Formats: sequence, structure tokens, C-alpha cells
Amino acid sequence: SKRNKPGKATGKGKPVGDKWLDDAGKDSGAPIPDRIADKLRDKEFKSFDDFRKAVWEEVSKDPELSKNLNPSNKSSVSKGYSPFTPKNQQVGGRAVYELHHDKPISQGGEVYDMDNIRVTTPKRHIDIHRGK
Amino acid sequence: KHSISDYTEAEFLQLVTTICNADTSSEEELVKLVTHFEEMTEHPSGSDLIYYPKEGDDDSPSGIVNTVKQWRAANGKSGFKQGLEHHHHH
Repeated sequence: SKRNKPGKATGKGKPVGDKWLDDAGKDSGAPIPDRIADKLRDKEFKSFDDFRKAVWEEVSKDPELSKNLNPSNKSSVSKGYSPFTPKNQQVGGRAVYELHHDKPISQGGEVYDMDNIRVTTPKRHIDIHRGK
Repeated sequence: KHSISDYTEAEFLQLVTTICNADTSSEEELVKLVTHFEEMTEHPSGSDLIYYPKEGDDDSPSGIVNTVKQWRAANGKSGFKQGLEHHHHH
């Protein structure tokens, strides 16, 4: 398991705006915001889950990216937890925004390449997953 | 524990405040408490009561307790166990 080993974050991410998380329910999900990639680039993480926590914490520190989160969701991301999506975008017990890889690891997609990571709602991810 | 009538309003306020402040040691634990909250309230909006309040709804802990209390009252469902106030004096 490569996602459970240490690695270094790389990549540019993409400029996103206001309702960046609203895009997480459409298309291939939202990209990692450029400012978050700027903060995590060249840092070493112990696992993908360690990277995932840093993403949400960096989100909590970014006034533009976190301003559309309500106070309860802001408390969550400040602890490095994924923010809850709207109920109608959850799937069973999957209630929070997810980080997934665009090109799968088995095909050469890199674990910590921030341009290969997308943010999805559980609902969008299951749709993508079912069409494979 | 088993249904919302097992909570006094104060215990339910402590539960909601726990959730709102993300007073847990893991995301797993917070997600479990949110699910438990949904199961207690029986509200069709589930976690949206906490994270995606309806425009003009009070999303403070006390706000959310109130919204639950009132929605249950209006839909003919059971409410909170009465609390037993501690009195320091006769």
C-alpha cells in the first residue's frame, strides 16, 4: 500500500473561488485550490490520510476558501476533519467531502501529486465509480 | 441513548454543542455523533440542521435544539425528558 507510505506533495492546484465546494458535486469534483497546494508543496506527509488532514486544516486557515463554511463546519476543518456536505450529497455513512485520485494509483497516478487529487461529494464519487 | 425522549433538553444541548464545536478526538467520532443526532431528531433534513441551516434559522447550539423541539412538537412526536433541577437550598 503506497498511499500508506510517506511521500512529498507536488503540484500547482487551481484558482478556485467562492463556492469552490459547490463544484465538488459536479464533473470530476473540485481541484485542490492553488493556495492550498502552495502551502503543502514540497512538504512530506506520512500517509495520504495525513495529507488529507493538512488539506482541511489549510482550508480552515484560508479566509476565502473557508468563508462559505458555516460555523460548525469551520470547527470541523480546524481540527483537520473533512467538512459535512449537504445531506442530499451524502451516501449512507459517507457524510463528508472526499479526496480521491484522478488517474488511479495502479495506472501510475501519484499519491501526493496535488494535480491528481480531486474533492468530491460522496454522491458524485459513487456516480463516477459506478460508470467505470 | 435510544430515542430523543431519553434526553433532557439540557443533555441534548450538550450533545448539539459537542457537535457544533467538533469536540471529538477523531472525524469518525464526530460523524458518529452527527448520525446519532439525526436518529434522535427524526428530522428529514438530518445533518443539514447543523451544517446547512435554512435561511433565517438560528444555527447556534440553542438555535438547533429549539428547531428540533419545535419541529417535533408540530409533527406530533415525543419531546425531551423533563430535567430534575438541582436545588442548593430549601
